[PDB]
Amino acid sequence: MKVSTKDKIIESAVMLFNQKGFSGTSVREIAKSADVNVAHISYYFKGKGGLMEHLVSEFYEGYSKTLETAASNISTQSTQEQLLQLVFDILSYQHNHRQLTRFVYREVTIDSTLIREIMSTYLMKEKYIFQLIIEEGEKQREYLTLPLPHFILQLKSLLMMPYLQPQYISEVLYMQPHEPYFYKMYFEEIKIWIRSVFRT
Amino acid sequence: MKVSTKDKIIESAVMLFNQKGFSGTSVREIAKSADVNVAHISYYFKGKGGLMEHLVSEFYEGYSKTLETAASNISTQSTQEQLLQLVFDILSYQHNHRQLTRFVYREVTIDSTLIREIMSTYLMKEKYIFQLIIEEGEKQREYLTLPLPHFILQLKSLLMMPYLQPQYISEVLYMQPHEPYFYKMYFEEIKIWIRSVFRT
Repeated sequence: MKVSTKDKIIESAVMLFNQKGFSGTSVREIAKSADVNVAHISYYFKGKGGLMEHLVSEFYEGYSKTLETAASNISTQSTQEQLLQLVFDILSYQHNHRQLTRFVYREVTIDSTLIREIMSTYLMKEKYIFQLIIEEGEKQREYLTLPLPHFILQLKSLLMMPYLQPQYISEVLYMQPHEPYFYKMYFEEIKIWIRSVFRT
Repeated sequence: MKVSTKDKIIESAVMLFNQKGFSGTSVREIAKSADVNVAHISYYFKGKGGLMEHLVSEFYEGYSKTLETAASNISTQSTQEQLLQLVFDILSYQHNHRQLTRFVYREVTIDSTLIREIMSTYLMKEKYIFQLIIEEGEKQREYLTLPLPHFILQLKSLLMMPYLQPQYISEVLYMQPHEPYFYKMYFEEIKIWIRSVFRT
């Protein structure tokens, strides 16, 4: 029904952290845009850094939920249709949090013990799930034509492009540079790519 | 010999725009770090936005110089060793301006008529040079196994990774996440990639 004061603060911090930078916005502007007293921010978050760490911690835990539920489907089906489901889920998760996603990938500062540690956690988990998926892929004659870290780097870099230089994506779907990003359309393009690096 | 006052200002703006954001730093902090009066900044650059546009205009014109001198070698040799030279030049240019490069690719704001127009220029030039290189590539039985916008998107996204999530690059060279970025090492990895999307 009604949005909690803590949620109002978060919603507002995402929107301004994404517009100006982290160092660009202040607790005061965040409060005024959330129509709450400044005291609420310090009470729930300690301050700007702590508000950032909450936003970054939230993003990566939502991201690794998609990873974990791909681990919980290693049975269901073939490992390439497995992988396509996980790519689809990330493209969708990225878009559903697009303001948060853009900020997390671009924010110029970041680095903050806690954040260096949130990131390390997600990367070890991401690495591990992709071996599992690729391992049971070899309990069937579906094999990567790439080492695993090579595959992950090209995947991760393609997944980030919508939030950095989307125009190149517009160009491959339209030979035009300024069409809006539709992630379901992009998925088709990544799928073709994924298919081209499996051999039977 | 001695660094010009205008250069002192630029050097300082690059270093702080890269540390905090654009909206994070002020003309006052830029002046103090350059040991020049604030008046010099307004005189040469109008202000923070105008200083940014100078830094972004400089980055892309240095980038398209590497593109233009690859156009001026369509004669010299084979189009894949052509392409490898251009990739090498960009990796090197990116690193030689690494503080500038990181800021240009990550800065959360940007967009400013002028900048929307600097970007459009470079992208049309980049697109055009890559057709030339790939066209004379077909006056010899060296062909892309990818459409041209697909090739450019994957190349451009691999070229940007050192300034966004370098750890994935460390992992492919070392199976370790925190080694320093050596662009000459990365070039070898992109070269293998480039080779895998040409057919004879």
